[PDB]
Amino acid sequence: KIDFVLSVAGGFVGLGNVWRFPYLCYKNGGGAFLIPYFIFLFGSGLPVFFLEIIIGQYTSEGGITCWEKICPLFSGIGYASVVIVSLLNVYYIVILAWATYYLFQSFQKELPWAHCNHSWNTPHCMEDTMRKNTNFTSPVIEFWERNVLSLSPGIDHPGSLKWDLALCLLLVWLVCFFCIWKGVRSTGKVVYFTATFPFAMLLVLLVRGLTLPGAGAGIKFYLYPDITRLEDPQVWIDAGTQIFFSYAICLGAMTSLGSYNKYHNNVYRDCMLLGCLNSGTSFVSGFAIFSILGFMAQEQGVDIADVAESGPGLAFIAYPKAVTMMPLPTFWSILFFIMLLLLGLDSQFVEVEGQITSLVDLYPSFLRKGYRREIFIAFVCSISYLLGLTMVTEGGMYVFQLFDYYAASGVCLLWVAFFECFVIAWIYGGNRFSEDIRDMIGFPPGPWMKYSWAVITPVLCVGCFIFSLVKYVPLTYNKTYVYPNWAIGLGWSLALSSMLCVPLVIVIRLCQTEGPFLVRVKYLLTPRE
Amino acid sequence: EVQLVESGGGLVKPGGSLKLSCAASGFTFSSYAMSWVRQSPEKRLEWVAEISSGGRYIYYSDTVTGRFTISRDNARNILHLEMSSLRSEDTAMYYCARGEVRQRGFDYWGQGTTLTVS
Amino acid sequence: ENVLTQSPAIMSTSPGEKVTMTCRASSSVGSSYLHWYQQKSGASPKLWIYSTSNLASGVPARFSGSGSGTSYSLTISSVEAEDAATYYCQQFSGYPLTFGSGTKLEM
Ligand SMILES: NCCCS(=O)(=O)O
Ligand SMILES: [Cl-]
Repeated sequence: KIDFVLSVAGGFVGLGNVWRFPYLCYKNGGGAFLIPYFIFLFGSGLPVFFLEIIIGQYTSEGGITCWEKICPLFSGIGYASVVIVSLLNVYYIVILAWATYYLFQSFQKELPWAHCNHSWNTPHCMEDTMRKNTNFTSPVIEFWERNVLSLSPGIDHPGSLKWDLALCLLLVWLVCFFCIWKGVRSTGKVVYFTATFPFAMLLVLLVRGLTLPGAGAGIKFYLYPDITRLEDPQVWIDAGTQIFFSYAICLGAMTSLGSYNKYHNNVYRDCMLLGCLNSGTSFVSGFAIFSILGFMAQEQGVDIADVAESGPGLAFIAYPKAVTMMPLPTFWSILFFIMLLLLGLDSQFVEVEGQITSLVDLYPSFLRKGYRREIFIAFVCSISYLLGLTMVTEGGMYVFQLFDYYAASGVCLLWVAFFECFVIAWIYGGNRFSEDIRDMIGFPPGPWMKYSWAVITPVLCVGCFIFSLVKYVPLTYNKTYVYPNWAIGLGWSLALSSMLCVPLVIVIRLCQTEGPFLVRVKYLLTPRE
Repeated sequence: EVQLVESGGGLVKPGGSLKLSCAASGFTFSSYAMSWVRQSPEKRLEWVAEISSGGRYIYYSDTVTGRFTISRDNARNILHLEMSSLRSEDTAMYYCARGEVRQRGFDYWGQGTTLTVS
Repeated sequence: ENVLTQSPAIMSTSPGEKVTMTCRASSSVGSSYLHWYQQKSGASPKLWIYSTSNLASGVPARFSGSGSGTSYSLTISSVEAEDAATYYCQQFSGYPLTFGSGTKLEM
């Protein structure tokens, strides 16, 4: 029991909670995000997460194979998940590159983001403590934008390719290569440290944040909604796809996570515990972030919505600020970023392993030939690093933001989750699936899961998509910038490169299989034993 | 969920064949797994066979693995147990028992019907 | 087959006394997958206890159960004349399903 609970606590939290959720919540205006978020956590989210584990357990096979047994026509969902994981793994590691750079820069007697005597700083600087007495900029924000990020005036201006962050990406990819090649993962007594350190750090940071002199305004911003004005189309896709990204459902790795488990287990209770713990830790760390932002606003005299960047940088603006104000700042900075790198790697390893297993299962005859595995992992890492280089240029932030919005989140997750629930509920049959679940776990899904698959998840995933297209607004990075049309075309190119895998495989199989049209449709709709 | 009623008990020669029926009422018979449980003259219960709610999954006790075939009629709300070759040890009183939730046991039992061979 | 056996094959009893019965299995089974049934003489069995401690809808509160792993039990806080019946422990963790030998309260 104890070891299982510890594994449950440690294995499923990740950067989706500590980094992604805060900046989406801040970008959509605080508390207005929590309403559509909890409307997607139940009636979708948790019922889809259970369905994902059950599919993997039921097939005893990866993402590519299970849909062959459930519904051959929709086998393309496996390739959709695999390509989503690929586009994710390309960009997800750049966060660890930034974290590693912060870790290296933390090795100083005085943190570089504490004061702006340093060379990279604009003359418009004002030390945060003196700013309360214009264009004044805080040292942390411009450190992030000019030393770490070296942000160029747009995606149209890639500029130079930063050697330091390229070294960081190479370092992290080398770690991943050697770990997955050797099969290294935290399983030993080191688990008691690895799985608990993130929660220790988050509790310490929450204590630091709430004790700040400006926490109350931050929490009031964080929890008081704007129900009458915030309901644009963006917030609804952001909220739903935050659940689906955080749970890593449509990525297909959870099919592997379930297939590895013993079948004779109460998968229902385990899935409800995991999904509630993940959503709870996200919601709890929200307090630390937004209390720190309330302190930043109180200490500078600007509205909370304006204190920090609304893009990916929110965590790397907020936590450095908090760690600047604790005894021996360097110690806690080092601890924070080591914790962040551990929390990131424990996810990166799982995603890479899932991708490698899926791709070798898609072509075992060549990939399974002994050293073929070791060579193939190196190939995948090399290609991923060569793509990641683009997000390391002076214009790299804009490409990273474009990936983070279109490539592995947004409307494509809603596409894949709609088709999963539609297939199982209406094509395969909720009745058949309930009988299968009775066989596996001993009791049927019940009404909440049954109707969540039949009606609620289809309805939500169609409504958010149609609403997005009916009231369409483009991407912006930090709210003053605008992406050019070619960048928005590239974003849709990624999203569609994920989404189209369903129609393409449907038509391919309808054409590749002999017989009359309806005969082929029946042959490919019917399950396999 | 209220009622279950077995039928078809009686006497049949050893090595013969016989088929039992178990009617159901008061619940959606097409959505609950059903089981047959056998009580010997020594009052000892034994399990016979299970059919899942949809009839796709079927399990048999080893002692009848090849002798008995279980089936159901969802439209008629009737459960069937067919015996192809009765051994002398098959005489008992047969109960059909509703068993959808394995974590919740056999919630309901029919009146039961005796079966004998000589 | 995971054979189940109950130790006290038959028990004499009088009103008001405390009474308990034991179930043991050839192989350990999860707590959730073990149940107890009551059969009155000349009548069909009825579910009495499920998931090893949960009480059925018609059972007096004086019944109770506990156990884990390979051995399980139920106990009566204080018997009454209406409790005279045979009780079977039954595992539900894996086929073939098996019922215990059954134990009867004779008075
Ligand atoms: N991509 C699914 C895993 C990312 S995370 O679990 O939020 O850290
Ligand atoms: Cl979340």
